[PDB]
Amino acid sequence: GLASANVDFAFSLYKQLVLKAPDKNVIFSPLSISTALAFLSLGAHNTTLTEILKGLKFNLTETSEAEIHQSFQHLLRTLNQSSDELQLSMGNAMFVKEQLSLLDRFTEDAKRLYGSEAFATDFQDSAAAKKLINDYVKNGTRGKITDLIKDLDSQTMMVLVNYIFFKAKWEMPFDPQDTHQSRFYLSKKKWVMVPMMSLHHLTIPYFRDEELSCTVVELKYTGNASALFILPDQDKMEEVEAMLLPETLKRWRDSLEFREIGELYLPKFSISRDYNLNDILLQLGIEEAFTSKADLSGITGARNLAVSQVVHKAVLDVFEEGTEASRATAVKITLL
Amino acid sequence: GTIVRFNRPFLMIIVPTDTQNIFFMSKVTNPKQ
Repeated sequence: GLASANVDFAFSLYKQLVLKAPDKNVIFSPLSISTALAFLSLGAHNTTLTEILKGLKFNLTETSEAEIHQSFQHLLRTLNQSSDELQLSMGNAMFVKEQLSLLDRFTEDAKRLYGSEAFATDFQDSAAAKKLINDYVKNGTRGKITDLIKDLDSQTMMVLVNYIFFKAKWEMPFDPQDTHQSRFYLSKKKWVMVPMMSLHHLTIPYFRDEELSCTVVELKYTGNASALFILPDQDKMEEVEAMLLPETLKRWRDSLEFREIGELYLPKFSISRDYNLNDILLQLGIEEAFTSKADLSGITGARNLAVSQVVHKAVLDVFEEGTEASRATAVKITLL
Repeated sequence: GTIVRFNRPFLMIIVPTDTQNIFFMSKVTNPKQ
C-alpha cells in the first residue's frame, strides 16, 4: 500500500532534484517528505487535498484518504525502535501561533495519526521561534540537523516539522587500518582524493545488471535494514537514472544472489544537502496549497492559511563502523 | 575473484531488509561535497 506509493514518489522526486542540479550530490528521505505532506493533508479540503494525495503518488481510485492516514499511523508506530544496535526514530510536531484557534478534530487526528506534539509559538519574535523549532530538530536528530529553519515570515501562522534519525552498524564492519587515500573519479579525467575503506573475501548479495550497465550490491546493517549500492559503469549514470522505476528496484532486489567478492572499496564520507522543495512540489502537481486558492480550512475551519515554503535538510555519514543518516522537513504556513 | 570499487558516482538506497520500501536515498557524485 503505502510502500508502493512511497517508492513511486521517491523516484519521481529524485528525478526532479537531479534536473534542478545535475552535478550535485542528492540526499533525501522520501519518508520524511511524504509524512510531513500527509500530515498537512489532514487539514486540507477539496482540490488542495486531492493534489497533495495525488502528488504523493497514491492511487485515489484504489485507496481512500482514511486508509492513507492509517498507513502513516502504523508506519510511525513501527519505525520508532531505537535499541537493538540499530537506532531509528521519527517525530512530528506543529508549532502554532499563540491564540490561533485550531479545530479539535484536526488536533486529535494529528496526535493519534501522526503522533504530533503541538507547541504554542510566538511567531512575532522570529528569533525566538526559529531557535525553538531548530532546537527541537537538533534534539531529535541527536545534533546532526542544526539549522533546518533559516528565516521565517512575520506572517507565519504555523510550521509542521518531521525529522528522522538513523544510526546502524554494518554487519561486516570495515577495519580502519585498511582505509587508504585513493582516487574517486568525478569524471573520466578528473578525480579527488578520498579515504577509501575496503573489505576482503566477503560473501554478499550481488547482481551485475548487463542490461543497464551497472553493478548492484547489498551491505546489510545489524537489524532490519540494508544499504543497496548501485554502481553504474563509467558515463552510464544518466542511463541508470532514466530507468529508476519501482519495477527496476524490485527487479534488482529479486535478482540479488550471494557471491564471493575478492575486494570491495567504498569511500568514507560525510555529506549534506539543503533544499527548497517549492519548485519540485509544483512540478509534482502540488499547486493549490501554495496559492491564494489554498483550501486548508480543515485546520482552523476557515480558508485563512496557505503554504509559503517546504524545506528539507539531509545529512549522510558513511564510515567504518556503520552509517548515520538524518533528515528533517518543515512546512511553513502563513496567513491568507 | 571479483572486485567492486566505488571510485566513481554511485547511488545508495537504505531500505528495510524485509520490505520493498525506501527510507533514505542518495546519489554521491562527489564525496568531498
